[PDB]
Amino acid sequence: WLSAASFQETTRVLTDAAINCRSDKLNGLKENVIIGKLIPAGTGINRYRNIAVQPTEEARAA
Amino acid sequence: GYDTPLGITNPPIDELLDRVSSKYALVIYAAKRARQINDYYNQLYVGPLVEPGLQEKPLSIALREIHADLLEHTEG
Amino acid sequence: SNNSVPGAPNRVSFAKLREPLEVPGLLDVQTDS
Amino acid sequence: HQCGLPKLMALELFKPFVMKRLVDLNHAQNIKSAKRMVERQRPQVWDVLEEVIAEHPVLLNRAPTLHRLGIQAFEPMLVEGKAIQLHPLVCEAFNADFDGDQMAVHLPLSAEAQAEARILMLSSNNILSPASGRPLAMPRLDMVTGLYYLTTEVPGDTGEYQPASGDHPETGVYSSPAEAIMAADRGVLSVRAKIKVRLTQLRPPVEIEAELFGHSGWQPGDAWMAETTLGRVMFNELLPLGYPFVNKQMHKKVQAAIINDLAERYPMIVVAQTVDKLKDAGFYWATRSGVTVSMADVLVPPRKKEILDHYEERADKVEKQFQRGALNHDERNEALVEIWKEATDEVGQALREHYPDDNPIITIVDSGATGNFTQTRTLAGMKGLVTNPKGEFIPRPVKSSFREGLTVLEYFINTHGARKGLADTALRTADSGYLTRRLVDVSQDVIVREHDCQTERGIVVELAERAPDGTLIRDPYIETSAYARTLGTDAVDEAGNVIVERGQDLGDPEIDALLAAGITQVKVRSVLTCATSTGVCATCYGRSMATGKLVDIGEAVGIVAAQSIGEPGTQLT
Amino acid sequence: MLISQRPTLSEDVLTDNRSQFVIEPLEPGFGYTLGNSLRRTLLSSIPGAAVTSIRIDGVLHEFTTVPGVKEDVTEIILNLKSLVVSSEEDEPVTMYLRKQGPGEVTAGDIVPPAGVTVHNPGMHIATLNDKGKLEVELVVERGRGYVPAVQNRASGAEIGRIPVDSIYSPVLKVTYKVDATRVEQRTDFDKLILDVETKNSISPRDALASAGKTLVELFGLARELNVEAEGIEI
Amino acid sequence: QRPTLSEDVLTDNRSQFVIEPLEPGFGYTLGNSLRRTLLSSIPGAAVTSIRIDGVLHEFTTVPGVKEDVTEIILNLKSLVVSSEEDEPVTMYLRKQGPGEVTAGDIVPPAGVTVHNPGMHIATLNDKGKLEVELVVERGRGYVPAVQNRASGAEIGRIPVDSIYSPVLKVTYKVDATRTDFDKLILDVETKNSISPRDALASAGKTLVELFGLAR
Amino acid sequence: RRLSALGPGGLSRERAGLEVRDVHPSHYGRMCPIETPEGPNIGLIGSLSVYARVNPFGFIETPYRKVVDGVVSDEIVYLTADEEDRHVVAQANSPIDADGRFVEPRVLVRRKAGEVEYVPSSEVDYMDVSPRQMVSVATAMIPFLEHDDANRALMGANMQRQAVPLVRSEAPLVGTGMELRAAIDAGDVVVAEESGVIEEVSADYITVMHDNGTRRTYRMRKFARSNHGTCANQCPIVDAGDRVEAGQVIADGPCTDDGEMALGKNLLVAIMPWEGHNY
Amino acid sequence: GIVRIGAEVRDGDILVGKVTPKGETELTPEERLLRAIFGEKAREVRDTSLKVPHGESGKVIGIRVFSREDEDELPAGVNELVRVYVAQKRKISDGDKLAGRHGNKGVIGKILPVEDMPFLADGTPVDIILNTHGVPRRMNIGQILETHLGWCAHSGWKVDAAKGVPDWAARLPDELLEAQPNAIVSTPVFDGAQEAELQGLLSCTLPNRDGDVLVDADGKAMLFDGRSGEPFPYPVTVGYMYIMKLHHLVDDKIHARSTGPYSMITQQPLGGKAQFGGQRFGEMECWAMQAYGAAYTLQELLTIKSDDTVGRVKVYEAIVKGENIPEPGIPESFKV
RNA sequence: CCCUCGA
Ligand SMILES: [Zn+2]
Repeated sequence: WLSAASFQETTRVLTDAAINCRSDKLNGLKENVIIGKLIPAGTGINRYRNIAVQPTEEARAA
Repeated sequence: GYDTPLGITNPPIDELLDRVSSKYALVIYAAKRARQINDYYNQLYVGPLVEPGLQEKPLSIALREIHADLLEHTEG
Repeated sequence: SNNSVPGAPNRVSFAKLREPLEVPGLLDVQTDS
Repeated sequence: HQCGLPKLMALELFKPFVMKRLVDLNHAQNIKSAKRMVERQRPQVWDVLEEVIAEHPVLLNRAPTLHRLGIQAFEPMLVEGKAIQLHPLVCEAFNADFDGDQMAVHLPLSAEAQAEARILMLSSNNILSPASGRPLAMPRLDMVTGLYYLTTEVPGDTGEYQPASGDHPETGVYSSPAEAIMAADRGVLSVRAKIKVRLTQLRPPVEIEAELFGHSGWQPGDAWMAETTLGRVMFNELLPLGYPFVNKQMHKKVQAAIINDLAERYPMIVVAQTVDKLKDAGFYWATRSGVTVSMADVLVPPRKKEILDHYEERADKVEKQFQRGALNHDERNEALVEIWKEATDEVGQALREHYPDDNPIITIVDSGATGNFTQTRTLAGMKGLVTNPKGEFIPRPVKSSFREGLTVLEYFINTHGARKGLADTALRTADSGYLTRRLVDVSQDVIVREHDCQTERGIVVELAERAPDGTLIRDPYIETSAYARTLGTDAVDEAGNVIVERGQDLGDPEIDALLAAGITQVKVRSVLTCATSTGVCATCYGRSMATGKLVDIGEAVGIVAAQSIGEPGTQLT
Repeated sequence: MLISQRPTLSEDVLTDNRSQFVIEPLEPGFGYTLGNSLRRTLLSSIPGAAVTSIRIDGVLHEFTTVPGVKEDVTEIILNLKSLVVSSEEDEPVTMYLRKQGPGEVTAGDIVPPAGVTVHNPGMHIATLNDKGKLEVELVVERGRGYVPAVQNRASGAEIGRIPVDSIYSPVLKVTYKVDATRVEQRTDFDKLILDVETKNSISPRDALASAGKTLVELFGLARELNVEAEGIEI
Repeated sequence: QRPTLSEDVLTDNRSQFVIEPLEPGFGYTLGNSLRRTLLSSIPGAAVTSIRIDGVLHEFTTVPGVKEDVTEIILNLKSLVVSSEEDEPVTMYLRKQGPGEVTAGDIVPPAGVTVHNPGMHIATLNDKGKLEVELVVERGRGYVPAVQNRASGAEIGRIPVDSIYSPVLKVTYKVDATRTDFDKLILDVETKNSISPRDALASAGKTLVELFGLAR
Repeated sequence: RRLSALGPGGLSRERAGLEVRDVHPSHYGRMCPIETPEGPNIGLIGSLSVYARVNPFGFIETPYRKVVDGVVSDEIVYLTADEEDRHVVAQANSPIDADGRFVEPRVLVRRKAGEVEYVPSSEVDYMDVSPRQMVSVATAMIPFLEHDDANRALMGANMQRQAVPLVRSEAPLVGTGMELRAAIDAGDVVVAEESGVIEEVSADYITVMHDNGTRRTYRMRKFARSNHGTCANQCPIVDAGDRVEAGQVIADGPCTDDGEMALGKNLLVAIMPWEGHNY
Repeated sequence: GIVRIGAEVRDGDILVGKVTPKGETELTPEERLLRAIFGEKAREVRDTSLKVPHGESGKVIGIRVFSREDEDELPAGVNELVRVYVAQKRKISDGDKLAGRHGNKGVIGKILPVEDMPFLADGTPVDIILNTHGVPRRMNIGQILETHLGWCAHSGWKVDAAKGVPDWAARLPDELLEAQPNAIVSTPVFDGAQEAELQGLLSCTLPNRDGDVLVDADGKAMLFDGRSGEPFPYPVTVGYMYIMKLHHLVDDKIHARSTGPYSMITQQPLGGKAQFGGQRFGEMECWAMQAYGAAYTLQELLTIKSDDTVGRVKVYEAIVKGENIPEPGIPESFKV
């Protein structure tokens, strides 16, 4: 309902969403934009963003 | 077969992409390494693995380290 | 060649046609009202 | 990869970095003295600025942003003056007209933002159109002209090669392109004249390399004899070492073909530096191309008055048929519209017949640099029929060309369609943006979530069609339909052997194998049949048009699709 | 009037016969004032030695093929124009080349008269079978720049004498570029890059020094009009 | 044969200079190197700043003077002035109306010279009075008005754009023919400040020292 | 001279369709088809034509020449849009000889509801009093306007009004002849109301002694700020002792030179690509 | 406290000094300690002085003052009202907008030293270089015609009447059969100089001071390259065109901001150059960031560069100390 | 917001 409210017919979407006690899951990328969370796309995907970077032993030797 | 690369162009992007599965992973790769470097400089944890340029930015140091295969990364 | 204004610089015209009517005062739409 | 940044802009945007830097040096006692020192523009800051800006990318943006190339990353260069300097090749992506366009600059801060600018958004890492995959940062306008003039072969030019005769030796052959340049510095040789040169540093075309060279093929230093202009030799020096010599007059489409081939088979960095070289040569030679505009260069159709008089006779006949009662008003207007469309086409034909091909008005259009012959015809020949406020043709054409200048009535008549076209463009650019917003909102969450969903489903694409004769007709839709896909079923070709294996990119070589093998249909993977629950799998989507490789996991292809569909929307009438 | 920051000259040697030079920094606009004059001076102003005409025994009226030689006439001409030679004589000097039997004819087979030097003896000239022989005469002179063939046509020219294009210039190729260097607040200063490739007769260094010498004399013609005249000194 | 340079004068401020012979193709780039140095680097003298009595800034009028201060400064940009002092010197102008104030009415100190005495400066009626100080310095090229914050100057001072270059119009042509050679004809027109001969001489010194970088 | 369709009693910008913004055949000689904004206000704002008047009832009239028996007379009649539809009006580019007779038997005219037709010269009621009659003041200042497409001609009319006054003006070598009468009527130039002799002149004021013995003084606007921050500066073009006449221009205004509108300079122009900087 | 007439003022200089009363709570603890031990009893104030905005310079040409001490009528609550007028001379510069009367416009992309401008045979450098590619497709050919007539007007002309009046000049007025240099002419709209008449006048163009004709009957001239000295290979169209300086000027345009004032309502930066605001990164700009799939840049733009109130300050704190950029917080606009 | 204007 957060993604749809920011698109069109905001009044309608918000009344309908209130009557239905809808719970937005926040997984969308527009929702992530609104709440200030990294979008679930590109560099924001769990696969890339949680990368752990370590120097190899041979390089630490030198 | 390319001429001398300048600035951002160095190191070449084709070989950096040859080091990593996707460009996004190269971004987070080099970024987190650069943060490690800067933290090492300020904290007086592991320093640069190449010979740094004069004032050279930590992100450039990181990209050069990746180009030389000096570090490993887990995707998770 | 705009000869109806005294002291006007002489600007020679290529116009072939003769204009029988002078241009009215361009502010007449304001001042007249 | 660079952009001109005004000194004051860069000093403001980088203010804290400068402050810290000159605090570390003896220049400033504390950080507040650094602040006041930067606000006064003390002379010490400038050097420091040069140091803090190095390899720190910036984002440039021009509104409206129709697609993602409306924002690109550049390395900033301190430049004199108050204006932002834009690289000539990106003006296609930004649609920058340089008539007073302004752009915006944003400074990435965190390591991740800087990395994203260097890698994802760098100007020279997106050369290709993400929509059609075609090259985007490409010579156009002056550059094209400069290359076109450079590579044109002029029969009978100065220094042209001549065959030996009795008592007359063979002239116009050179031991090296250096010697041909020395001859060109004198008035002896024309850059556009056909000659024979001995090239050791360029690869010959495929036929010549096969027939004239052994197992090794061509190698640097191996001498071969070429019949070509010095201009085409210089042009091929811009291309990468080892690229086969192209002996051709360079039309925009030939340049596009070469650059696309380069992007496919060569590293993207080589593409960047190459198109830089093409830019420099194109500008230098456009200056010396001799294209200019004069009232003398605008030529008029010789028979025009006789033509328009003939079609005037026809019009008079139609009018007499109307007052006779033999025609409607709508039928009369329809007849007159046909008459003056025909007369306009004939005046355009005679006009085109009268023009030489080296005329500036002609060469500027025919090279692909700018414009079209309808504009040429409106200028030189006639304007023709003009449209009402309602959009209907006025039965009375404008016979005057803009070179002749229009009568007052013709000018008034033309204003209808001119202005209505202006407002029409105003609305078109709005509705296009609305449709773009709806497409973005419906496709926004479509993302590549996985490598392969391994679905066997697919779509049948028509690769070609067989004529009554044995020749097969190339399908006009191959570029946007069959290309860039990924194969869902191996191609059997009505024979035992399989031409291409499932999962291949179906690029130009694979398409050629499929066509030569005589296969008229293919089953490809599509996002329509993709079985991935959330979003799509990379394999079903196939190639990324921008990178030319398989789409990365995480690329948002719904937004890319919506931008690709919406950006051209302003051009649809 | 004033005194600018003293520009420096630097050399990066690319190969033995090729080098780049940079002059920098230059007051804005001076890069183009030095650039084309330095390029055209390097090309046209340095004296060298070159082949002017050739005599080939066995070819007289039609110049097409030489019996017993694989290369045709004009290819022999191409191979000869690429011959690198120095001469002290200041007057035209004829050298002779003769070889018989099967084998390869190279510039090393030339017998130089006293005062000339062939610097590329290993250069392939022709190739001969057993039945053919190559007897060819060469007239070498000194000059400047590149003179076309028709200017080498003698009014009393001998039968069978073939005039050739002459490359006197010891420098083969020169290009120049003007970039911007930063001096304090000014980012528009001029930097001059010269990419110069010569033969093995001269190095790029000595070619640049020679062009500079003859230029200093040339504009010295103007300086000498008044020696009291004041100008930029740096 | 070595080339030579002969001068043929046309007017007092305009002369032609022939340089022959030259290797073919060499004339254009030489005459243009000289032209580039002439239009830019030739030393000269110009007004740096002025001070008018009763006016503290340039947008204003002087009582009884027909041209305002901005127009007066525009007229003073046409001054041609030659100074030997090699340091800032001051010229004075004091005139009471009515009449025409021309550049002849300027009183230069010894060592500086006004070369166009008839140049119009201002027009004065019975109530007009003009008292002006004009600072003169030596330089080359064009330096825009030096801001007072860059100086220690006070408010009454009105800096002016300084056009130093004494040369006026320069061109060339070549006659292309010994065996093959180029003849350079260089056409120099200066102001009355200096002679074409001297301008070409200083151009020659500048280029001689400059090309000395290539040994 | 603007004619605005927006306001109280007018139409809302929201409710203005594309049919209101179109050139209309009744505009001829009344509202300029060229000059109008190219932004969202296109077609909602227009300029009064050079010869147009506003009649006492609010309707715009334009003068025409009576055509009697195929001869073109010098009698002038101001017609409204309604009166113009009952008659047949020949364009000014229609050729006439020394006599009032038309050169051609067929002439392109506007007759009924704005249709353009080859028509018999035998029946012609009125004729335009001049070219530029359909055009505004700013559009009448475009030389060779007839050789320019209506869109660029629109851009030209709007761009002249964006020109900043220069420290010194210069009249164009190539005018249309409208520049003088535009500068005087605009009123930023100083004009002598009565003929006389200049008694005193300075940058501050000009005094003219009339033959009456009465004198009139004109004070000069000196470095005055306009609403948009440009510089309104008047300078006298006359000298002490000069004899001037009623209507003569005494002093130039910001964009005037000798009484003609000077909006720019005459620059020496070369048409050619140069090293990509004019790209 | 008011700047003196005739002063040269650069951005940041004080035009009018003004102080505003400040409360006790608004002092820093350090500022409070010094005022106490030093026995400063003066009113606590903030410096509200009127300063020159960024990118502005000029001379003070005027001052007006209105006081409530006098009878000057002021709005309610206003004691004193001061106006300061600053005048600047603006030289043409890169980024200014020029235009002709035919709709032909552009920014100035480069201003070149007069020496490397292309020049005519007599040494005259050209003023302006317009690109060929932009003329024809715009269908404004008057800019060319004007340029032809501008040259004839500049150099003057005399048509050859010896054998008689040529056919192409037969309809010209007798006063146009010759013109002195710098003649001013008028070509009215829809009754103009005809194509043939303009073409004929191009033949009778008067010479220059040397008797040399610089422009041929096609309206073209041979030009020299100012940089290399070599002549350009083909005749280029040259003439005189009337060019205007349009009121879009770089000085009023160039703007940049590191940090600055924020809206009290939405806690986002202000906007406009006058308010020292930031650039709007809008919906379509965010689509581009998502299309690139750059998450950290888009999050950074919408949190610590705009909304996030603790982050924007912690970020500046980290740059000055040369540390890594902190992780973004919650944008204020969401709480709103 | 509105007026007016730039791409
Ligand atoms: Zn799938």
